[PDB]
Amino acid sequence: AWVDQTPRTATKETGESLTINCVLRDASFELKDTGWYRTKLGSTNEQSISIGGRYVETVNKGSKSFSLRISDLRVEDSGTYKCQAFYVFFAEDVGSNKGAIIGLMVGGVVIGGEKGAGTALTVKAA
Repeated sequence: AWVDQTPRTATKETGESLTINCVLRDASFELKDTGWYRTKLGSTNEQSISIGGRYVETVNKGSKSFSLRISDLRVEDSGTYKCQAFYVFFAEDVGSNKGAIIGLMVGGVVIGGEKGAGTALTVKAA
């Protein structure tokens, strides 16, 4: 499995919008949930993005794809954005274990996460 995140880089004018697309590729498991994150330019810590307002998400579990559209971009939006696909697998299913471990549910079910490679956004001054 891997998550294919596009575009890898983007430059936008202030006021415009950005769509980022992610698809969970080569995965035997289903897309159970999604997450979005960003790291502001000149910062090192990644914060989560709450869906709503300027951030609208579209999820198609059938094709294991998901997208985020960020509207009304400003300079302070510049930074790196990442998506994460969440899923489940059994403790001994080694084929499914290469993602991060998010939790462990009793009954031997592990919660896994695969992140996209990132989108580096530059939004230009007005």
